[PDB]
Amino acid sequence: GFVPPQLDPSTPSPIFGGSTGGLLRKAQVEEFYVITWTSPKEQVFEMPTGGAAIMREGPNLLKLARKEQCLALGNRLRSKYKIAYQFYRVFPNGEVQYLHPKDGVYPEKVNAGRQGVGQNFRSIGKNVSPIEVKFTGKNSFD
Amino acid sequence: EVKIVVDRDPVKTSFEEWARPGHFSRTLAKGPDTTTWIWNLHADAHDFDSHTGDLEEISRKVFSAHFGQLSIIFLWLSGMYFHGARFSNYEAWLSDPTHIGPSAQVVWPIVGQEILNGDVGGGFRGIQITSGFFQLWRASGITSELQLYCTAIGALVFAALMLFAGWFHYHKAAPKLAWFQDVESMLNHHLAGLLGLGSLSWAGHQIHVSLPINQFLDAGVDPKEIPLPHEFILNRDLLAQLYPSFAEGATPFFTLNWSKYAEFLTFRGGLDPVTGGLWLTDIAHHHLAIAILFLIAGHMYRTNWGIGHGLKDILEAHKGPFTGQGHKGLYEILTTSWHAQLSLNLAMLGSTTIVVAHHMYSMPPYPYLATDYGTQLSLFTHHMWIGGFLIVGAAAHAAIFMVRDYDPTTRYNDLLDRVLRHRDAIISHLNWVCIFLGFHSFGLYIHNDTMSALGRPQDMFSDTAIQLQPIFAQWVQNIHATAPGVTAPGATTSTSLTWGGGELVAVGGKVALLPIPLGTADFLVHHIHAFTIHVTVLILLKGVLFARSSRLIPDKANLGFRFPCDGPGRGGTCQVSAWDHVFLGLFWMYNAISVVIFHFSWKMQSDVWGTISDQGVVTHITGGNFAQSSITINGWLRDFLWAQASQVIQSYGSSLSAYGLFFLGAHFVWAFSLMFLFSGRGYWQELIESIVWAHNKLKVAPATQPRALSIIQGRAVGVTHYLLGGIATTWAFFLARIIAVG
Amino acid sequence: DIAGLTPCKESKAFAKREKQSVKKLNSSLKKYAPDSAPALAIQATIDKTKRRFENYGKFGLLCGSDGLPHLIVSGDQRHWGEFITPGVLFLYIAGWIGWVGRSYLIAVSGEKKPAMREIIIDVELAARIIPRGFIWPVAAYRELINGDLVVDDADIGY
Amino acid sequence: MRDIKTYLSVAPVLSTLWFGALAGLLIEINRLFPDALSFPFF
Amino acid sequence: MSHSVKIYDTCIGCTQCVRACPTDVLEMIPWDGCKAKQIASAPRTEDCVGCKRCESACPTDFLSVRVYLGPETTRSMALSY
Amino acid sequence: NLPSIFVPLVGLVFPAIAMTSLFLYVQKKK
Amino acid sequence: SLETPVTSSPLVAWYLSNLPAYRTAVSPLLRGIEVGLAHGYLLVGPFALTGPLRNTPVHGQAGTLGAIGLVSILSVCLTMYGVASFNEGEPSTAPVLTLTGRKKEADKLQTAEGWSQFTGGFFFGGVSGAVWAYFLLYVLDLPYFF
Ligand code: CLA
Ligand SMILES: CC1=C(/C=C/C(C)=C\C=C\C(C)=C\C=C\C=C(C)/C=C/C=C(C)/C=C/C2=C(C)CCCC2(C)C)C(C)(C)CCC1
Ligand code: SF4
Ligand code: SF4
Repeated sequence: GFVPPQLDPSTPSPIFGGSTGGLLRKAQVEEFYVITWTSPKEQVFEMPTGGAAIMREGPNLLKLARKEQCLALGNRLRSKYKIAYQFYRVFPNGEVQYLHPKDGVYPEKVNAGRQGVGQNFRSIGKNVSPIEVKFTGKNSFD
Repeated sequence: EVKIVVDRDPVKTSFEEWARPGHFSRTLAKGPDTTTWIWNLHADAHDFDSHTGDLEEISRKVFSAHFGQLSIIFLWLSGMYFHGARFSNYEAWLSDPTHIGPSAQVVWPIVGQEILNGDVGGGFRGIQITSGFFQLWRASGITSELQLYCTAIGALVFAALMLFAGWFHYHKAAPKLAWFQDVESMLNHHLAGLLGLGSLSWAGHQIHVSLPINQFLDAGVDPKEIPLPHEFILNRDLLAQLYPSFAEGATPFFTLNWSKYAEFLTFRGGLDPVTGGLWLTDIAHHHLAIAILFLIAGHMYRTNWGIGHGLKDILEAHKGPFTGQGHKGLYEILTTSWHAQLSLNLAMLGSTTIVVAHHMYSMPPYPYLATDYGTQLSLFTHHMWIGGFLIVGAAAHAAIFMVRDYDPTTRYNDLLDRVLRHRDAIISHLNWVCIFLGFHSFGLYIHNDTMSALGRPQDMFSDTAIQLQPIFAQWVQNIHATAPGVTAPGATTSTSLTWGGGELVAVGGKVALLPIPLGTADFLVHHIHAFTIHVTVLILLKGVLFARSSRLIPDKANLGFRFPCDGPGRGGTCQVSAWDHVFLGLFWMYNAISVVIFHFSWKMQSDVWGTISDQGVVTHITGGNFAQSSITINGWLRDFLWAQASQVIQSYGSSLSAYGLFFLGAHFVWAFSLMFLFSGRGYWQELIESIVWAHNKLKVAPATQPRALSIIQGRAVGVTHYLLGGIATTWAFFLARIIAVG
Repeated sequence: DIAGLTPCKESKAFAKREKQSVKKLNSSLKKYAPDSAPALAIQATIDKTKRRFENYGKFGLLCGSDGLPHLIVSGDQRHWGEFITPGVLFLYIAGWIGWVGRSYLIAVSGEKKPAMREIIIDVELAARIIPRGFIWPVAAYRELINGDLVVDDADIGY
Repeated sequence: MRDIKTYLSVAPVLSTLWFGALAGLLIEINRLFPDALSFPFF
Repeated sequence: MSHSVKIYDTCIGCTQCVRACPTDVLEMIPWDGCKAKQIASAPRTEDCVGCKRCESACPTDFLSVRVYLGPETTRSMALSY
Repeated sequence: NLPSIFVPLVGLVFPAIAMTSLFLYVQKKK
Repeated sequence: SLETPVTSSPLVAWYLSNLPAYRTAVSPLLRGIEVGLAHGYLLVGPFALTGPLRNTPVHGQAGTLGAIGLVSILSVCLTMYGVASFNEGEPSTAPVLTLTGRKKEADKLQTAEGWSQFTGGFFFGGVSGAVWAYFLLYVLDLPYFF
């Protein structure tokens, strides 16, 4: 897979006063997220957790608590200003993980190379009754 | 600058559309594939902002809708005046209003309801009323059925005229944007034009018609030979006989020696023992001074000339250190989004309705009003209910604005931005205050009740036990009772009589007002009110502040204003839309209003209302057990709720029997609401499915595919039925009790 | 006399109820002019409830131990002017309505989108279908005879 | 014109007039037969 | 693995779920069982929050993607604290 | 007599020790 | 995050840093006993004056013994929370970074054994504070109102 990650660097942050939507104990103990994109021009955009702020020129760096907010902001940036982006996960050990594209091409369209994790080749009605599988680990949809 | 620009004939008055429902919504106009179509049709009729994208057309539409509303109001007034003219005993009531029950509605003798036309005195039979029109019609010196008749006619004329004006302004001459969006001249006029000149012309109608005829009636005369109004202005000699100063034309006014008119324009204050009402001289001075004040206020803003301010030139100057840039640009927000204006105006109107409800009872303006108990009570509680509803609507539409038309890119602001930037702190602290008030205002009642049922009365919360004193209220009352001494020499007594100083006003063996003392029970009830209000504010403010996006759902706004949930994911996401926040807050507002009105009823019937003996001993309607039985919930059951519910429950086989019947249906619906509030949908969907099968078996399956109501509509119908049940119950209770005993 | 219920053509508590009712009505009547239209309507209702008591004392109404009518729906046509005849009359009316509605729907089923005619009725077809009520017993009868009233295994779709 | 006819054939107004007529019939029957408890015809 | 996603061969490869997946769970892969020659796949069920909006879109006969619930975790619960 | 010994015990101290024991239990982590 | 004058100011940070719950330059047991005697002097007042025997000449001892009992209950709760959340050889979870950024030694107060010393100190201090409030309220008791 010639789809390498980008190893999220430490680049400046958007101009924002700092507010009660930031991180909490969770981010400092378990995990948090960082979304990163390059911007075309200093404009205004509403952060997910409150108010609005301005971005800068070049690459950006925003931190957030949960992946859902990051991806919501990313879809907003892709449907409002037509720019690409990534977001990374961080662990308190110091690890950094690359999550969303996994190839660079959106998961919206086809790109061979992805495996087939979690298919069942039978219509929904073919599932069986729990009695046939009771007292076991298996379930009907498996 | 500003001009009269309009447009000509956008839409033609053609019935082409009336036969095609849902012409406005593209999807609705296609056809009802199922039954939810006919719910969705009504559900979004008035939703103007979801029918276009430009403010011009929706502004025209709301301009026409206002005319529709005004036409309905005029028709209602006309119906009222008519039923007063052709179907009342109003003349007999004017003969002597001390012990003659105002009745203005008779019922047809068809199905045994003749008993409804009970005994009201004065040789009349009819359903007794409590609207309180009669005090007004005696204030304005109507005193003749011809006047009611012609007034009803004129009201009908104005109604048809307004309906016309509506049709014409939407269809033929539609206003343009630069007219609507021009708020400077609108403020200028409405300040100077509508309110000021209104109060001025009313002061006219009072000093030239009401005042003399009312003074004559107080002297005591059959209104038959009372001189007609116009015969009091044409021939001056009558008013001359009344008021010497009034026979001096216009010299004492223009020549600045106004003190001559001191007789009919004065500043007495207090009430008038002849009728308990207000000294009409005072109310005339009031209306006139208010007219002058509004006129001088109206001249603020520059409209076309070179003088005057600009509503953009006022905000941007204010910019403090903490907040920063101040109100810059807010002028654009409140001029480019109707929902914002609707919310602001609904909030202010609800607050004004509440304060009107309050100021009514404590300062009875009309004559012979503070002695028709039911009228006073019913007016107060009605105004309270209207205010509550208006406030909730304000919050809801504020949330709608927050969702749809808010955007920082062009409708920017630096104040609301800060507000939203720390919403969590606001909601957290308000929540903690709500918990604190709940505890220290209800747990007190619980403790008192328990320590009562445990035979430890001397460990109770009352005057006879561990004592809590509302010291600030008594302080203010003392100040208001000693203020006419030095601070306000131009007055004669306290501003009202409810202040803790003076004597009592009683007419026809009944009392109207007297001093009002505050006991620990008043402290507790006031804190209950404060707590419930704080909780309602918490609900609604949380809804508004979190309508955009919460820390639970990141992009709530994109999902729209009114949607049921976001699926059972992430542990369940039921009732997250601001719409559901309003659905919740409605019940709490209902509870606040209910407890407030119960407190009012008990306090009045236990410390003010009642009868006065020949010697002067007072025996109140309920015996004055408030300060000793309002401090236990079990008391509320026993002393007030159970006891004073007698007259509604024995009411069968009497004139008041109607008030009895509702007392059950009110409860019934009240029940019924639960069926919608508790259940869900999928169950009903499967049941409807089986019923559709049972029908289809007989070749009866209708093409309008049956569908159990959508979730949001289920919650809506539930809350509507619940509010209806509660309000109808308290309504029947109040009317039956007060009109039977009082 | 079913379980001892005498008809109030002969019982007494009925007479007591009647007497007390007309008495309270008359006592209410003497608070106006003897000619005032309200007093006139009061006397009218007095004689009206009186003749009601009379009518009840004409049709075999077995009458309670407390002075109240009490229906006898046990099947004996002796007391049938309460259930049997009004029952079959209402059954006729209900069958009328059910059959006319069913026939209208079955007819209008054959169109492009029958919903448009289910919300906005074909008032012409409605008028020329509606008066068929006089056929509802017999017509449906033949239907069941010819099995054209029910279906066997067509459940969804149509 | 025909538009107002099709509009008049919309279920709300038709239902209102039908129910008004039915209620009028019932109240007139009650007027001409007060309290009408039994079936004193057969 | 907290929740669970399943996909069935009635998938018409219309690709509404992925466009509506809030937390980047699903995707498409080349198949041979429809015109679009593409079927769903769920290799990222960890971040599966659990909202049914995905299968609230699939316009098939009854469904073609099911969201079976299971135990809970810190990320399957939208926790942010 | 005996009630004065027992009722306070089954009201405060025995419920207290039960609650703290179950607290300790449910908070276990092996 | 937002930094208002409340959460960020010289005097407020100074005060909060001076009270025993954050002065890491003292043994945790001593901070515990200090907060204990603080709350002990604290709680005696209303409990005694408004108790269910206030109209009795025993109300003093009554309120004081009640305060002591509440202190004992809360010390039990402290020890229970500590044994629940703190393991016996695992590291600390105290803030080890100050405002400037000086990497702070892990606060021994936030350790199992440290929390135990804290609990014992708090209990002893609460008892002492309660008995001290008693002896100062019912022997040398002129300049007060009660
Ligand atoms: C003429 C039409 C028609 C006919 C023949 C039937 C027939 C039947 N219905 Mg029914 N139903 C109808 C309309 C009709 N329904 C409508 C419009 C509704 C919605 C309000 C229902 C709701 C309904 C329920 C909820 C249930 C039935 C049930 C039944 C069955 C037992 C009878 C019963 O309990 O009804 C009781 C009587 C009613 C529910 C009253 C509805 C009748 C309406 C008012 C008549 C409509 C006439 C039409 C709309 C007006 C136009 C006139 C014409 C000019 C076109 C029976 C097969 C029951 C069943 O499943 O049995 C197994 C049952 O549980 N129906
Ligand atoms: C005859 C008939 C029947 C039956 C019926 C019934 C049974 C009914 C019931 C009913 C119930 C069981 C209940 C009810 C109730 C009602 C109500 C409850 C109403 C109300 C209304 C209104 C309108 C109100 C109003 C108001 C108030 C009072 C408050 C607020 C203000 C106002 C003014 C809004 C049958 C089926 C056989 C057949 C058909 C016909
Ligand atoms: S749950 Fe359904 S919607 Fe939520 S992510 Fe997993 S798939 Fe997309
Ligand atoms: S389920 Fe519906 S959406 Fe998801 S893949 Fe199959 S078809 Fe496309």
